[PDB]
Amino acid sequence: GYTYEDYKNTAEWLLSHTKHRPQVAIICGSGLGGLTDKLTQAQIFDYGEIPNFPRSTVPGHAGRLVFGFLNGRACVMMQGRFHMYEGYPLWKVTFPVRVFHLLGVDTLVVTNAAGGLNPKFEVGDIMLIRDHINLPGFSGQNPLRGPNDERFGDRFPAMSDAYDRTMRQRALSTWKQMGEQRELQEGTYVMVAGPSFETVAECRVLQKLGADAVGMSTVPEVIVARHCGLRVFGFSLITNKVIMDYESLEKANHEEVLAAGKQAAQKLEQFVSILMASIPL
Amino acid sequence: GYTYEDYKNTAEWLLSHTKHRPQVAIICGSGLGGLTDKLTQAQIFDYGEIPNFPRSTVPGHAGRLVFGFLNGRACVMMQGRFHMYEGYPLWKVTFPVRVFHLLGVDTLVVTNAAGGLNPKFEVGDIMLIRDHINLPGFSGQNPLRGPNDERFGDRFPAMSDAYDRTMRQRALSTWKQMGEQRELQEGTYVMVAGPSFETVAECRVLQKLGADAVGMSTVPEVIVARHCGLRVFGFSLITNKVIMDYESLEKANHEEVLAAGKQAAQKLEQFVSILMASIPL
Amino acid sequence: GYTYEDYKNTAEWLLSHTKHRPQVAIICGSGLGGLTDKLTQAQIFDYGEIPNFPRSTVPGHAGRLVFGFLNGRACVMMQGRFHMYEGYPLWKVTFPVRVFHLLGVDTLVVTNAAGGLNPKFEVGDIMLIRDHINLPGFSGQNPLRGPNDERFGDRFPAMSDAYDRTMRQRALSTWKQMGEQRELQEGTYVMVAGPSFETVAECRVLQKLGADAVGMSTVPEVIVARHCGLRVFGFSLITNKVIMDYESLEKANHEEVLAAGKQAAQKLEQFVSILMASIPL
Ligand SMILES: O=c1[nH]cnc2c(Sc3cccc(Oc4c(F)c(F)c(F)c(F)c4F)c3/C=C/P(=O)(O)O)c[nH]c12
Ligand SMILES: O=c1[nH]cnc2c(Sc3cccc(Oc4c(F)c(F)c(F)c(F)c4F)c3/C=C/P(=O)(O)O)c[nH]c12
Ligand SMILES: O=c1[nH]cnc2c(Sc3cccc(Oc4c(F)c(F)c(F)c(F)c4F)c3/C=C/P(=O)(O)O)c[nH]c12
Ligand code: NA
Ligand code: NA
Ligand code: NA
Repeated sequence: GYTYEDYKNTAEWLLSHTKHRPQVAIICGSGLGGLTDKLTQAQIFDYGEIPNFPRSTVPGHAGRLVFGFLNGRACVMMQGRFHMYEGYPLWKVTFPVRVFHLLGVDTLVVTNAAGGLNPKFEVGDIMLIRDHINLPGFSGQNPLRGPNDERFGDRFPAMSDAYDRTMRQRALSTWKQMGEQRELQEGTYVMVAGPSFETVAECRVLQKLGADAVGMSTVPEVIVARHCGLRVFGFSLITNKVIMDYESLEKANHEEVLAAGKQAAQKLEQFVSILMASIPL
Repeated sequence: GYTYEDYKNTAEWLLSHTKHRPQVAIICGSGLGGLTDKLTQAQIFDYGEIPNFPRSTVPGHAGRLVFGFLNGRACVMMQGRFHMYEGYPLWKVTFPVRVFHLLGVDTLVVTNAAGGLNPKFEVGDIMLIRDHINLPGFSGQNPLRGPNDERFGDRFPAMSDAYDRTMRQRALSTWKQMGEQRELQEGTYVMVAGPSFETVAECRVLQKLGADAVGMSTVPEVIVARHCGLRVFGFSLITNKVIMDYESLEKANHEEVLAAGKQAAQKLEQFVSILMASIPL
Repeated sequence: GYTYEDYKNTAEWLLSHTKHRPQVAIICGSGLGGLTDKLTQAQIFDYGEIPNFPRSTVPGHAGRLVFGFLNGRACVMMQGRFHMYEGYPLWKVTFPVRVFHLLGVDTLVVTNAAGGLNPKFEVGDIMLIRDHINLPGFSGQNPLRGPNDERFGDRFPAMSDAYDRTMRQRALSTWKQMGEQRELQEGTYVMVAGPSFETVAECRVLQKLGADAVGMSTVPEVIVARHCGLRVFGFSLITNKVIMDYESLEKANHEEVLAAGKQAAQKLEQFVSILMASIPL
């Protein structure tokens, strides 16, 4: 739906309107977006102001790019992200990631909320993403579907190495270098489209396929980032333990997700700020 | 594709054209639709007569709403239902369920044919639906995809409690209260899009994911029903045992499905009639 | 997107423009398409020249039908095939198969490249397709989706018998009747949409579902072939072993796929030429 010149046009317009030249793109998950308050020399653009940039549908909170410095790194932050369940085609969801590349961004940090499928996980845990299962991708919902532009990347990119080995180590280390009672989790994120929450039978399916966490975002952005050669790091805030048996009378709800998001707020701003120092130049 | 005012407009037109005020919506599976003959004060509307109502594609049998009384309950019955495989988007397939809600319907009974994946199941068995696996949903084929209307329900409804506990018990009981040689089955229904029948490798996949029965309907209607707060009960007529090995020279066919449907006809009209008395007011 | 008269119009135009009356359709996988050089009385049509025929997107190699004789059989060969990942809807991908039927073709041979999921498989192996797993099909990406035309086939065709028993035997035999050090493999092909290569977690999923090989084609053509009653035989050239662990520093690439394709070239031209003699009349 976008031409190469649409991305270039959007990129140049952003370059013309900020002296900020970002290196790291950060995509904040639902209610982990207070992290814009830690930026310095913060310059804000509402999505509506940016050519070709999809406008958000959520009336409560309209999204924005915030350019700034986080702990030494020249950052662009996406507050309010796009999801399949809102009805965006994946070429709109992942439109920002290609703009970031053309701004000169070389690293993407992606964060999300997720339900715990791994029994060991607890509400409030952070799981680093070692790998993903792209269920939409298997069926044709891949953001690379359509003509490939060699200026962005190959027709057939690999994803076996999607989540940077170096950054995962340098994040386990960084987590030791704090006084955290609870250990830092690591695992496979499965993307489902949503927006409804899984049945018990569905949760059992996702456990058997070997997923540790389930969410409704991230994987499309990761594929497009890797397609054009960005280094990728990400993690999940476990907001809830997915109901895996028919005895329980507890039900997943977005209130849970927000609540866990407010509790983990300070911890996450800290973790992501310190991590900037571990990203090369 | 529909606005809130399209559903309201359709609802009011139906209210203006019948004195019937239904409480229970019943969606009859392929050849379980003789059950309209058990209604009293039956008033029939062809889909074509009803504003905004998708017309059926099947030339042989065009669908209709029948309003009437079944065993004390004010019912609306859907004879002829929509399937993904016919090329309807899921917002058309599940358009009726939202109209039912606005008519004042508070309960949905959904019935379907299905192939047996559980080896214990036999042709002619009835399986109550305890749970579903929404394979289309994982990939983006969820009827809630798009802008959410708070007047219908939440952005992120749970489905872990989709199939009413009370009604499943009150249906096992009701089945005892008859002279049935064969025991009443209970299990997970997996929706696939069809319209072609599964390979042996596919059948093995669906067994490993933990499905008991496989069909091509129902799950989208259930999600939209739950989204706007209807109580949901359903079951499958097992029409065939899915070929699970390469030795067999038997092939699934729609003739099997119809045939099993004619045999189970009297049993199903009876079962669903008696069940009306167990639905609250 | 096509009417019955579009296929008939394309068929008749091909009949009007060649005296060749083909019996066997062959769809050549990526770089197994030198096999057009073994035809005799070869008559070539570029896709662009053929009414209603999708034009290829690949600038390097534009596709063509080659009518000719291979080892006694009146053949039509498709060099350059369509894939979901290029953005074709499945009714375009499988448009040729319906034209073949109306030309009088009664047999389809389909070949593809694939990644090895079965640990026993080695780069350069040939796997006969006993069965498939249609992951896109489960979610709604089935080329039969939409109104069914009884002139092509049934609304609800079976696929449990998709890959001809007789031809698989007559191909194992044919392989003995050569001096091949390496044994001929047999297994389940899983179709995924691509075009990106699987993660380790994804590879593990496809192993657990019981797939031996993974590719991005073939299954839609097979379904439409069976729908209109063609006999179907096919195999995969194993071009690579899918990365199934996080230790490895090897990554799948399309260069691997091409390379394996050049090595297996002579072996495959031979195998498919000899197989013609085993196809009835
Ligand atoms: O058990 C589970 N199954 C499947 N998925 C999940 C998720 S993810 C998720 C679920 C519901 C709402 C969510 O977020 C919003 C929001 F997007 C809203 F717009 C909103 F208004 C809100 F209140 C939310 F909670 C998110 C986050 C989305 P992210 O962008 O971080 O990937 C958490 N738990 C589960
Ligand atoms: O092994 C199996 N695999 C996968 N699916 C199944 C089903 S479901 C199904 C399969 C073929 C035709 C069917 O029904 C029609 C019809 F819809 C027709 F229009 C028609 F003309 C006819 F003859 C049928 F049998 C249905 C019912 C559909 P329902 O609405 O009850 O959910 C039964 N067995 C299997
Ligand atoms: O581990 C794996 N995972 C998933 N899939 C595979 C495949 S299939 C495949 C992967 C990449 C490119 C491919 O082929 C082209 C091409 F289609 C091109 F257009 C091209 F230019 C080229 F260089 C190729 F290699 C094909 C063949 C396609 P076929 O039509 O034979 O089914 C091989 N290995 C794996
Ligand atoms: Na351009
Ligand atoms: Na309106
Ligand atoms: Na016509």
